[PDB]
Amino acid sequence: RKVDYSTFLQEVNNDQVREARINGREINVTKKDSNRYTTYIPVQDPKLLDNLLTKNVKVVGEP
Amino acid sequence: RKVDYSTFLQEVNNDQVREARINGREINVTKKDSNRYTTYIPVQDPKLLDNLLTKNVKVVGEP
Amino acid sequence: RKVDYSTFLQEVNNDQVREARINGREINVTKKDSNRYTTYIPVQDPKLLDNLLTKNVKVVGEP
Amino acid sequence: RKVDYSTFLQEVNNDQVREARINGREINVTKKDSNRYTTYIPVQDPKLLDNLLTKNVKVVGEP
Amino acid sequence: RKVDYSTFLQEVNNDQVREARINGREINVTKKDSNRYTTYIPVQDPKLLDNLLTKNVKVVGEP
Amino acid sequence: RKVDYSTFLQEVNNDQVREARINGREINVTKKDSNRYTTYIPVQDPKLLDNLLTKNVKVVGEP
Amino acid sequence: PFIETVKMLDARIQTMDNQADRFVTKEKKDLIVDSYIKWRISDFSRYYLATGGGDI
Amino acid sequence: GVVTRFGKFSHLVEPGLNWKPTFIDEVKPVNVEAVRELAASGVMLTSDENVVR
Repeated sequence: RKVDYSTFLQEVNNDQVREARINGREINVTKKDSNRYTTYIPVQDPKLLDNLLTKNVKVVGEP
Repeated sequence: RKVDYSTFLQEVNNDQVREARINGREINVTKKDSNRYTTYIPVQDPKLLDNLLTKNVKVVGEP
Repeated sequence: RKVDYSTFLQEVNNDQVREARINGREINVTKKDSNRYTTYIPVQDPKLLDNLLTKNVKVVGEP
Repeated sequence: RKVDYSTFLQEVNNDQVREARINGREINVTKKDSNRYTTYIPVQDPKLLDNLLTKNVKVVGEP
Repeated sequence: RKVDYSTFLQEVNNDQVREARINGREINVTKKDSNRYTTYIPVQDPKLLDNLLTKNVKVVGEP
Repeated sequence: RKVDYSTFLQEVNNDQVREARINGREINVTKKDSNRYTTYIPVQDPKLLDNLLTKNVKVVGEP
Repeated sequence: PFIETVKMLDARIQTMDNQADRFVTKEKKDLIVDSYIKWRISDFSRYYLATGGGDI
Repeated sequence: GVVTRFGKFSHLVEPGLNWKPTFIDEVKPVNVEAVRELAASGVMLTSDENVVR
């Protein structure tokens, strides 16, 4: 499944995501209801990481 | 159709844009009236994504 | 022709440029009196795009 | 042993880290009780070093 | 002849440079007394370009 | 002989070195007591130049 | 083939969100309400014929 | 789609893959399924010599 970046940000702002695995542009989002999907970062967004950490969202990098 | 970046901006602030897809430097812009035109980014703009999000404009990433 | 970057800055402050076409490193400037010349950026300037926008100067990207 | 980014920042803010061996994205982290693990930087972070120096932890680089 | 960056910035604040030809990593500089030298950015500094623009110092890029 | 980046920061905070030869990531440092060593930057640090400039520490680049 | 096409109508209960609606009470105190509706297609033939085409 | 053979309005074309004589007839696509929205705002004069946005 693919979910749009703005929709993903609206979801995280509403406390719906639990963990996010970031692989470069690609992001594997897992919602709190055990639903997984994938999104892509359009352009370099400095506010993204701050928004993720602020909303108590697990963030995981990859090799 | 090719449309420059500035008028795309004051269309965004005048909320005539509905969905913008950014594969690379280019943006596939869709208007509220379902008319689509391509735009090219002159140089990376940190405020671009913030302006797009605040105006409640749908943003789509690309693989 | 070629024009200094500071010359372009003070030129756009006084509002007599009309069209600014950005091709990566190079800039092709169009004057209000149909005068065309070329400018180069010293180093990445975030304020450049904002300054060009606030003075109602057309900005055009290239593929 | 791999540890996520968010919990690593939580430990840094809670002061259970002594020195950080940063090698590119990888961060080899040693706790104040000499516990060793590895964390990954998902996306470029502009503030991690600010908190790291605020909490007075020995940060090192790698050739 | 190569001139130190700290001395360069202090001399710019002294308003004694007239032209600065910036070549990416490199800078070719002319003093007000027709003295030519060459200097180097240690790491990217937008405040450099800000200081040269506010001091009315000529800035030159090249293809 | 290699020195921690953090230790470099509290050392220069104490006004104890004079020269900083910046070669990309690595830096050649001489103290006020004519002691020379090398330090490595973990990641890009914008505050580095501001801190070095504020405390009258001379910086020199390399070709 | 190549002459006949098909339209899809889902029979599941479908939700619909109304957000930031403005309503004025009996005592002329305006207050914001956001609610939601859930509807199901009782009969598909009537739903297709009465509504414009077959679009939701 | 609206297909016209040398500008004579040949017919109406359903979505999918289709065939046409190249360099003879042209097809113009039009968005029909999508719903279009328009925003109209203004400072407007009322009956009692009043202006409202």
